[PDB]
Amino acid sequence: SGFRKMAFPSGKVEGCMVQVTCGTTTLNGLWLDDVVYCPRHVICTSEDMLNPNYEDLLIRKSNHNFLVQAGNVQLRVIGHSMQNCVLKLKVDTANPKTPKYKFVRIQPGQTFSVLACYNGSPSGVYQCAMRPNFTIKGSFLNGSCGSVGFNIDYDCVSFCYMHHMELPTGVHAGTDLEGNFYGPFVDRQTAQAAGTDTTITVNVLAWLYAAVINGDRWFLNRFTTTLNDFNLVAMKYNYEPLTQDHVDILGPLSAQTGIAVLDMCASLKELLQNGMNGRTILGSALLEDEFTPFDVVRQCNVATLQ
Amino acid sequence: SGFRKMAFPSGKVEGCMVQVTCGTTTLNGLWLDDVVYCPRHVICTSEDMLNPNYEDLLIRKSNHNFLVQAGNVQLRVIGHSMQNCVLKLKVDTANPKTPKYKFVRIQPGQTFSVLACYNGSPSGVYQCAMRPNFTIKGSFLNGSCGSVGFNIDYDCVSFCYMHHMELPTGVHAGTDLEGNFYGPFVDRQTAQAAGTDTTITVNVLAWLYAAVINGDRWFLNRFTTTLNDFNLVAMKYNYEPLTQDHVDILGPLSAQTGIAVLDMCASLKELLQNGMNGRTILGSALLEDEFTPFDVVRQCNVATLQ
Ligand code: NA
Repeated sequence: SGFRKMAFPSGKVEGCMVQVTCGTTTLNGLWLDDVVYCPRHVICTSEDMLNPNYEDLLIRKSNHNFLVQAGNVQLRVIGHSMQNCVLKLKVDTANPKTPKYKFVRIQPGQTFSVLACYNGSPSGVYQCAMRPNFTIKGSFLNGSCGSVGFNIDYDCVSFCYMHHMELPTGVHAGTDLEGNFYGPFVDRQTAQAAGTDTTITVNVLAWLYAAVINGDRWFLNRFTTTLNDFNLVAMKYNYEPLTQDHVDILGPLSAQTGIAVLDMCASLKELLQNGMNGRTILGSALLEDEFTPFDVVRQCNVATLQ
Repeated sequence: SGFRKMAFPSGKVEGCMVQVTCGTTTLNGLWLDDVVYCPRHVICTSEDMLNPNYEDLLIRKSNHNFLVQAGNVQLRVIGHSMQNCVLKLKVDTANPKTPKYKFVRIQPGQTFSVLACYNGSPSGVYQCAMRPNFTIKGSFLNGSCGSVGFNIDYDCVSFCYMHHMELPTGVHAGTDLEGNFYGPFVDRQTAQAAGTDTTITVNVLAWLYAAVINGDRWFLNRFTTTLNDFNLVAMKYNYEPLTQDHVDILGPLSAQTGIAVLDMCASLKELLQNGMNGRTILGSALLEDEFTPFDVVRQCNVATLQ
């Protein structure tokens, strides 16, 4: 029993974290086989960051300008190139601790584990969801750039996020490992215009099912609604529309509890309209939206048949 | 910026987790040097669990009754002994991945990372706090026994918790790595109600300081309180007493913000008497008590002088 925000065990990723220094800037990089991946703004001076000509800045650099440290050992850089906002440093040594891995681009609403690093050294691990406005609500200090987000899918590490920036509102922005930003953001010091954030409805419903599986049932009502009526109410509360695909992926949880998805929607509608009665659900006084249906299935052992 | 429940990176502990099987019971063990530590109730049948005499149960066991698997590799058991509620299995091979480590017994209010494991395989990682009633509000399923809690001090893993049991209320209980339970609990199927859980006041104050450092200030007021008048209020709401030692450990945060501890206590007194009136603090609608003063110092970069 119990329900907690849980991250993947981070060991396979820890063995890939290195420190990258260029000039006086130090941040983290990801060493997979004979390539280190890191944010390209490691090459910028303060002046460059106001209006960076990255293509010209990278040409001006030489391999000897990149200091790559893997624990106590310096790795020799023997080539460099750029893919969108990620710098790729070729090193003369392949990482023997490279895990089976893939680079994936996640969708809003999806969750992943963040390995926060400083000075090439892993510091903490926490679960995050990609917000509908493509930001993440993380905890990061200076030196965290290059920290990565990932999921473990069977025997493979699926890297989905590289940290690049904190917006002035205190939320975070980054790229996939092909160097493309999530959201309309750029790696420079300039106005960055995040969309209004919204609540991830399918995840809230998943978490209400987790509550029921754990015996927290007070908020259930016997009513059921239509998908269209639910969406009319929920969008007044800045919730994302619920789609038939969302209904379908909640199916394992509706099966386990015997509570139809549109019956749970009517329970959520009443919570939004009338509030949480001064009560908690799974230890929270607010509706939680950073747990996906699969996060709930895995933590509650829902997928067994007996 | 940001404030998140964060666990330590788990890799140093992942390298120590093994599977231990006795009869048809399988659970997890912790392999350090040439010893594997696990809950002693791995030797019990269903009948035994109702009323075990562990010394007598262990006399009839031989080294060959213990199957220890590290990956797809069996470890030869060459001795077995019991220390309080932990079984120690001597194996013929020292774990080459043993980190620097120590065994510590933590206090209520203290936080630690849990590496939840199944079949000797790490599954997820999360932060939790020891409750004043010596229970932990964890997330554990059948097969999690043997999972461990820990803190890291740069290079040293301080092991503080081994998981043994879920009470019928859904909370968890376990031992330190010397086998002594936290709290009045026993490794037997028998009634064992936990004491009343109370709120960890010093941690709530630390979290209010985290909020101020992150820009949430709406709850600060011009009221003042003595320590005793604060405790007279807090105890009415099942908060632990705040002592002068707690006031001192909040020193770094009262220094960073310029807000005296007793002035923050006056803010807490008003929140307790009146609620938050439709507001949130650091994204929560309740007063959070599972972050220690040092958790706040570390995420909020408080321990620098410039
Ligand atoms: Na309903």
